[PDB]
Amino acid sequence: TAQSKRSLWDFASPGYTFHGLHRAQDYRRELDTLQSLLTTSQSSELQAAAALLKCQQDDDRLLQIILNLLH
Amino acid sequence: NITLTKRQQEFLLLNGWLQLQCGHAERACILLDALLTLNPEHLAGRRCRLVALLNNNQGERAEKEAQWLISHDPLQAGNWLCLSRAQQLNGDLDKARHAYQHYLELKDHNE
Repeated sequence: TAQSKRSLWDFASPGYTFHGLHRAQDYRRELDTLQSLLTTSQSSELQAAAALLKCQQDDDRLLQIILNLLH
Repeated sequence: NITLTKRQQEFLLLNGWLQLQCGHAERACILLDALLTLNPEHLAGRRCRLVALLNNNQGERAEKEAQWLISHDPLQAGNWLCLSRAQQLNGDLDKARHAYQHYLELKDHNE
């Protein structure tokens, strides 16, 4: 049922999102801190999460260069 | 030993939830698995991953997660809807109907 699926998505929703007066600075700060924190772990699952965060942190830096070239 | 601050827990939860909306079920599960490895009692993260498990096609895992949530709050209707959906994905239709009846008995019919 579509209604049950919507009720499921409503149940999964945390009901809020990123907040604060400087969520742009706070996101890059927590991202950089968390990726170095989880890298020190021995669990493969935590290492996978750290590697995923590092990838997007640097894949975006590649896209920023493209945007500058494209103005 | 690693301990997550509240902001770091929030970071993983919200990035996982937003990636799940972006159709990146893999990214969501990796992030939410990491959160729930370090904070196993993070209820909102458990709910988000359970629905993500239902979308990465991991029904047997989803059933155990729903049973985990039910034992923490047996009166929360949404836990029983999650159990019903995992069980019908796993082919146990008759059990999925009993779980759905529990969902109806507990849900807020005003929502």
